[PDB]
Amino acid sequence: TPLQKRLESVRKQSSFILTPPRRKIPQCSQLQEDVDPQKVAFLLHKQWTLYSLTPLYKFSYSNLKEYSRLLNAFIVAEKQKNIKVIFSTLLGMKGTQRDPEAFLVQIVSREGKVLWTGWFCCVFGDSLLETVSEDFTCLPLFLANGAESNTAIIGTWFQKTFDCYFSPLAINAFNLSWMAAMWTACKMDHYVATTEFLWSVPCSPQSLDISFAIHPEDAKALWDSVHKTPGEVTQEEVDLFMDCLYSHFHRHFKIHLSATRLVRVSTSVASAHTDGKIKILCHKYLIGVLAYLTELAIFQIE
Amino acid sequence: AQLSLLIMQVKCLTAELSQWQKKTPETIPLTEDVLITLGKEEFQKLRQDLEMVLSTKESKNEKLKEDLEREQRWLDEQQQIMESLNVLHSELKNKVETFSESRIFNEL
Amino acid sequence: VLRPLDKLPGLNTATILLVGTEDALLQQLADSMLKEDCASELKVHLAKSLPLPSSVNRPRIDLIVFVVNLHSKYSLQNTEESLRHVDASFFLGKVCFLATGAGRESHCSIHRHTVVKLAHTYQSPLLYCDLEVEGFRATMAQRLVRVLQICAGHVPGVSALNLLSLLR
Amino acid sequence: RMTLLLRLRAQTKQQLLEYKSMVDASEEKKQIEAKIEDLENEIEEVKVAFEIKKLALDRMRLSTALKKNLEKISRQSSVLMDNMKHLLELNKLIMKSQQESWDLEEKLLDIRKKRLQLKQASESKLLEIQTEKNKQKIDLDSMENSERIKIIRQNLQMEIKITTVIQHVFQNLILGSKVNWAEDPALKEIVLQLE
Amino acid sequence: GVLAHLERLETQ
Amino acid sequence: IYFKNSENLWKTALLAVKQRNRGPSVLNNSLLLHYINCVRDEPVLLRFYYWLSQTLQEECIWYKVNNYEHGKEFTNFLDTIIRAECFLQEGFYSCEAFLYKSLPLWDGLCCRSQFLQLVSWIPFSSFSEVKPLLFDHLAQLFFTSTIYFKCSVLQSLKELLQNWLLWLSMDIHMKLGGSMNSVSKLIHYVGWLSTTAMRLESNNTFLLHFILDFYEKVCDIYINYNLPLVVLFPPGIFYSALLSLDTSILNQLCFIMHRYRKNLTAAKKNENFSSKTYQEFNHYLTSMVGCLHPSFLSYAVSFKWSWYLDYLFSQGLQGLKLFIRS
DNA sequence: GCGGCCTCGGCACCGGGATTCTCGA
DNA sequence: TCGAGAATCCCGGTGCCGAGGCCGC
Repeated sequence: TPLQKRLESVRKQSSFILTPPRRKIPQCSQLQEDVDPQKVAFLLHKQWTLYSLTPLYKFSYSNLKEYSRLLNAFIVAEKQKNIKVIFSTLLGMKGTQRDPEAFLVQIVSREGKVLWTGWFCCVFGDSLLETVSEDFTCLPLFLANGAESNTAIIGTWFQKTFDCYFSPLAINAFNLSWMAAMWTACKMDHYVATTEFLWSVPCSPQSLDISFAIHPEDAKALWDSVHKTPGEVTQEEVDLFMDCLYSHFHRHFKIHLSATRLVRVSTSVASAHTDGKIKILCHKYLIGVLAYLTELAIFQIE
Repeated sequence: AQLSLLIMQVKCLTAELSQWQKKTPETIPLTEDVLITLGKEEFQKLRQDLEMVLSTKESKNEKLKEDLEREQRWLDEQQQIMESLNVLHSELKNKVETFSESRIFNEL
Repeated sequence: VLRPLDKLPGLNTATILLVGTEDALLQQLADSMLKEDCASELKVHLAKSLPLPSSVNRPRIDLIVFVVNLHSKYSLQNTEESLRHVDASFFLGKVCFLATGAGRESHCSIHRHTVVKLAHTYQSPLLYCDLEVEGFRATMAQRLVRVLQICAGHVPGVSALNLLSLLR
Repeated sequence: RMTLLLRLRAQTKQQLLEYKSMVDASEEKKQIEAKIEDLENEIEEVKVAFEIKKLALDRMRLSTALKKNLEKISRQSSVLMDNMKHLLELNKLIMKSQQESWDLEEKLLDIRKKRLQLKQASESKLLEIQTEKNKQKIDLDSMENSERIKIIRQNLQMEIKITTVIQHVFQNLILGSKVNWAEDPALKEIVLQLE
Repeated sequence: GVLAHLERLETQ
Repeated sequence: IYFKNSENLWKTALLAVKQRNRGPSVLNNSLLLHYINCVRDEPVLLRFYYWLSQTLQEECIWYKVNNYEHGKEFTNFLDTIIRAECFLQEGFYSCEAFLYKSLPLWDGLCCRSQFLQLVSWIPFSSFSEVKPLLFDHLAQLFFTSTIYFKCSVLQSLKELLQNWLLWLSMDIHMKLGGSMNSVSKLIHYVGWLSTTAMRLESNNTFLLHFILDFYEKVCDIYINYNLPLVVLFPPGIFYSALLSLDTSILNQLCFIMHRYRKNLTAAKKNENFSSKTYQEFNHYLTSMVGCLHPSFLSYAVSFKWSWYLDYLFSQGLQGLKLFIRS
C-alpha cells in the first residue's frame, strides 16, 4: 500500500494494456473558488516550459515565508557564485478537492518584474496521490518561463531542500497530436489564434520546418468530419483528424507530413511545443490543459 | 489476423510434431569420414572454450573472493549494528520510557 | 504477395528483407548486419512497401523485419499497408518488427504500445532499437542475423516455426 | 569442404523439415484464452518430441565419436593427444577453480543468510525503536497540554536569550579590555563560559 | 564480475 | 581555498612532529547505507525511489546524446547501485521499475554487466506479473544475442535465483505454495530458456557450463534455503551434459545430481515431488549410472579399474567423487 | 596550443503600426 | 450612410543564454 501500490502501478503502466485513452473533450472549466483573477490571467498567456516534478518531501503549505527566504538567500548567493521570491498558493489549480493546491515561485526583481514565475500544479493527478504517502505533497507539473539559468538554480534548490527532481517534460508528437485534437474539439467561441501545427521533417543535412496553420473555425469543421462519438475523443478519431491534415498536405505539396514529427501545435485553447517550452495557455481551459499535462507528467514520474 | 494466425499456428505445430515423431534418429547416413575431421575439430573447439571458460571461472572466484571479503565486512558491520541496536533497544527500554510529564516540567 | 517458401533456398544464403519507409537508416542497418563476418551468406534485401515490384529471381526470402520508425506515423501507415501483402504463412516465424527511434521517446509520433499492439496482433517478435546510432545498430544487427539463421534454418535445431514459440 | 557439406546436410534436414511441416499444415483444412493453450501443449510436446530427438542424435553422435575415438587409441602419435594433455591441465584449472567455488559459494551463501537474518531482525528491532520513539511522541502529546509547560518554556527562552547575550559580552569584554583573562582563577571559570 | 568479464570477451 | 595550508615551511618541523609522534542521496555513504538497510519505512524508501527513478532516467537519456563518454559514469553509477543492493540485499524498487521500462528498449551489450546484475535484485513478484514484463524480454534478447550475452543471462538469472531464495528462506523464518510456484516456474522457464539456448549454439560447452552453474544452485534448494523445491534437470540439459565432451562440465553435472540425491534424501526425511520427480531422477540415474565415455575417454587415452578410478578422483573429478561415494 | 576567460548570435518572448470595424461630423 | 478610437492579426525589433575564440600552466 505505501510503496507496493506504486510498484503495482509501475507494473500496470509498463504492461501497456490497450492504452488508447478515449478522453473527454476539455470541458469549459468555470474558474473554481478563489483562482485570483489577476494572478490566473497573468498566468495564462505565458509560455510555460514544462518539467516533471517528483513529489516534494516534507513540504507544507504553511511555511511559505520560510521557503521564500531560504530560496531568496540561495538565488542571490548563486549570483555571488535585488531579487525577491514570493511563494504563493494559487488556491484553485486543482482538479479534485484532494489534490495539492498549486503554488507559485516568482523571482520578483525594485518593481514587480517577475523574472521567472515558477509554477507547480497537480490537477486531476489522482494517479499519484493515491500511491504516495502523506508526507509528500506531490506536484508532478513544474512550470518555468524564466530563463533556463534561473530554472536550473531553483530546481537545484528544490532538489537540495525537498528531494524533488525535475525532469524536463518533453511531450512526444503522439501526445502532442492528441492535445492538438482535443483542443479543436472544444466548444469555445471567438477563436484567439489559428490552429497551427509546426512540423519538423527528419532530414539529416537540413532541418526544414512546416507550419500547417489552419483557420481555427475551418479546423473545427474538419474535426466534426472525423468526430462521430461525442463526449469522448478516441485514438482513432484523433488519428483521423491528423490523417485528414496529412491528406490535405500530401495532397497539396506531395510531401508526406505523417513522415514528419510534430514540434508545436498552436491552438486557440493552448499552444504546446515538444522540447519543453510548451504550454501557452491562451484560453481559460487551463484546468483541462493542465489536467492533460499532469497526466503526462505522471507518465514520466511513474 | 490474430485469430487467423493462432489457427494456423496450431495447424503448424501439429504438422511439426507429427513430422518430428516421424523423424527417427537418422544415424545410418551419419558420415563416411572416420570422424577425425569432426573429432579434432570438436576437441579444438573444446580447447577454444576451455581456455575461454577457465578465464571466466577464474574471474568467478576472483569476484567471489573479493565479495567474500566485502560481505564478511558487511556482516561484521551488520552484527555490530545488530548488537548496538539491541543494546539501544534494551537501554531505551524503561530508561526514557519512564518519563513523566510533571517530572518533565520539574526538569524544566 | 510475398510467400516464405515461394523460392528454393541456397546453401548458406540467409536472405532477410528490411522494410521501412526511410531508406538511409535501412541502408545503415544492412551495412551493420554485414559488418560482422558471420558464417552465413547474407543477401540482405531492402524495400519500402511489401508489393515489392514483381521481379522474378528473387531468392527464398527468409526474414522480413518491418522497420517501423516510431518517429514517423508514415512508417506505420506504410507498414500496416504493407502488412496486408504478406502471406499468412509468412507471419509465423519469419517476421520481426523493428521499432527504430524508440528510447528517444521525444520524437515518437507513435506510442510504443501501438507498435506493441501491431506486433502482438500479428503474432511476431518486436525488437526495439535505435537504428540511428551504430552502438545500438551493431548489436541489433547481430540480433537480426541470429534470428536470420533461425528462420533460414541455419541453426540445425530451431525452425522459424519454433522461433515465435520463444519470443511470445 | 566436408564441414561445409555438413553445414548443408544439417541446413537441409531442417529446411525440408520446415517444407514438410508447411505442406502438412497445408494438407489439413476458437477460445483464444485456450487457443494459446492448445498452442502451448505442443510447444511443450514438440519440445519433448525433439529434445529427445536431438538427444538421440547426440547419443548416436557421441557413440560413434567414441568408437571412432576408440580407434584413436589404436592409432599413432596423434598430436591431438598432445593438445588433450593441456586440456587435462585446463580441467585441473577449472575443477579446482570450482573446488573453491562449491566452497566459496557455500561461505558466501551462509554469509548472505546470516546477513539477511540480521537484516530482517534489524528491521524489526529498528521498527520497535521507531515505534518506541512514537511512544515518546505520545509523551510529546504529554507536554502540549501546555498548562504550565508553555509559560516556563517561554520564560526559559526569554532568559537564556539574555544568558546568550550577557555571555557573549563576556567573550567580548574580557577580550577587548586590559583583560589578563586566563592568568586569573575567577574569570578562568567564568570566561570559557559553558554554552 | 563474470558479467563485467563477459563484456570483455565480447570485445576480446 | 580548501584547507590549502601555508604551514608547509613549518611542516619541516611539523613533519618531524608527525614522525616524532609516530616514534615517541545515500548511495555514496556506506556508513549511512546501514540505516536505510534497517528501515523499511515508507517516506525514506520513497524519498529514495524517486531519486533513483529520476537518476536512471535523466542520466540514461544522457546516453541519447553521448553514448560513449556518458557510458562510463552511468556504468560507474550503476555499479554503486549494484553494490548498494548487494549490501542492502533487497532490489531497489526503482531498480526493477527502471528495468521493466528499459529492458524492451535495451540492446545486448549496452551496460550488460550492470543491467544483468540489476535483474538479480528484482523484488520477487509472482513470476506471473514479472515474467511478461521482464522475462519475456530476457528471452527476446537471450535468443537473439551471442553466447557471451547468453551466459550473462543464465548467470544473471542464477544470481536472481539466489536473491529470490534468500527472501524465501526467511519467508519460512517469518512464517507458501503460491510463492513456491513462483521460484519453481522461474526455474522451469530458465529450464525452458536453457534447452533452446542449448539448441541455438549447437551444444556449446561454454554456455552449458553457465547453465549448470545455474543448476549448481538448483540442486541445493532444500539443503541450503530450507525450501522444498527440488526441481530436476529438463533432459535437454541433463543428457546434453551427460553425453557432453569435457569433464569440467561432466563433473559439474555429477556434482549437481549428487546434491540432487542429497536434497531428495533430505526431503524424504521431512516431506508432485515424490512420484514424478523421483521417477525423473531415477531416469537420470539408471540411464547415467549405466552410462558411468568421451571426455572420460580423453582421460583414459591420457592414461586396474580401481587404479583408473584413482587416476580419476585424484585428477580433480570431485563431483564424480561425491556421486561415487553416494 | 590549452585553462578559465570572454564575446556573437539563433531562438524566443514582449512592445507599437496599420487593418477591422465599430460609432460620430 | 462615415470619421476617429481601440484591439488585435502579422511580424518585427528586442532580450538573453550556449557556442566559438582566446590567453597561463
